[PDB]
Amino acid sequence: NDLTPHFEDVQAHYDLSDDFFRLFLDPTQTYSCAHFEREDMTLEEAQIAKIDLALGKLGLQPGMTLLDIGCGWGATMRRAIAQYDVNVVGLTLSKNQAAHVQKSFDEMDTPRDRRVLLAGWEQFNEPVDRIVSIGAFEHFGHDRHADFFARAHKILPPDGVLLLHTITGLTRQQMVDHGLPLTLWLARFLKFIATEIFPGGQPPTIEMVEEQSAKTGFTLTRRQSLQPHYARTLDLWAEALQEHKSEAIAIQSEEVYERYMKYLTGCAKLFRVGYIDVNQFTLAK
Ligand SMILES: Nc1ncnc2c1ncn2[C@@H]1O[C@H](CSCC[C@H](N)C(=O)O)[C@@H](O)[C@H]1O
Ligand SMILES: CCCCCCCCCCCCCCCC[N+](C)(C)C
Repeated sequence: NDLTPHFEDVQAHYDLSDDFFRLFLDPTQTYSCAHFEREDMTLEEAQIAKIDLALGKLGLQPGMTLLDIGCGWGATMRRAIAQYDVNVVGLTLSKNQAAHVQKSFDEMDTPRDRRVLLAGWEQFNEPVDRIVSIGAFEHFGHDRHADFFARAHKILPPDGVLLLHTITGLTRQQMVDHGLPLTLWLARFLKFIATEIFPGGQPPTIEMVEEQSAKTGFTLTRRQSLQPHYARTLDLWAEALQEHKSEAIAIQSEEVYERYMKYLTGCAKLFRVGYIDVNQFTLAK
């Protein structure tokens, strides 16, 4: 009981319009920090790289069941099937993403089991072999971190692994350590994000993830930062949207166009300056 998913807040963003998101996301519609392993790698190649990077840390074996909490448009799961031959289960609070993932699953010609549920992790209690979550944690809310890890720990096998990929904000002290000032623009931009882009969005700090996951019984076998990659990922998304300005205005409006350009370019500065980080936490039971 209780802890019912924050559908409205999350949907206010991801259910805007698939057509709109298609204007700037790479073809796989991955919506999270990419990983440019080769300097001249395209956004799609870098997104696939980030996918494989996360998946390869799980120790996936044929026949296992992989749970993707906050699966987005399903590229990660579809890639997990082809590259690791595992069955997949995806959770998302986005109606458009659920419909899209389902459709894409139907069009796949694989024997592996695959389904997507319009539900939060808080509503999922099925046993699974491994868990991947990329860019979803930031939406969970600090007040639910503890319960999140408890559930992940509960549904994973005794030697299960959780790959938690999430944006992390520097503590106030870390910012001071890095000589990053608390400017009016920063506070203003953050309020903007929370008000017009990601309501309910509360990125954790690094220590929050470590401490909370440790309390549950997870061991952090590795934390890997992709900070420099997000600024670039963000620039590419911003540029694509800008290249589709007229299409964006047609599908939505100039207001929405400008809102997203403001959000995309603004965040690119956050990572570029270093106010925000993005990390992959390999958590083992
Ligand atoms: N409590 C919750 N339970 C399950 N999914 C959640 C959630 N809060 C947010 N999400 C999901 O997390 C995703 C954030 S967007 C990231 C999508 C995908 N993992 C990718 O990397 O491209 C959305 O699919 C959103 O619906
Ligand atoms: C690309 C998004 C960058 C957000 C940077 C930090 C801004 C302030 C905190 C907002 C928290 C919400 C994060 C939602 C992340 C959603 N996506 C995974 C799809 C990018």
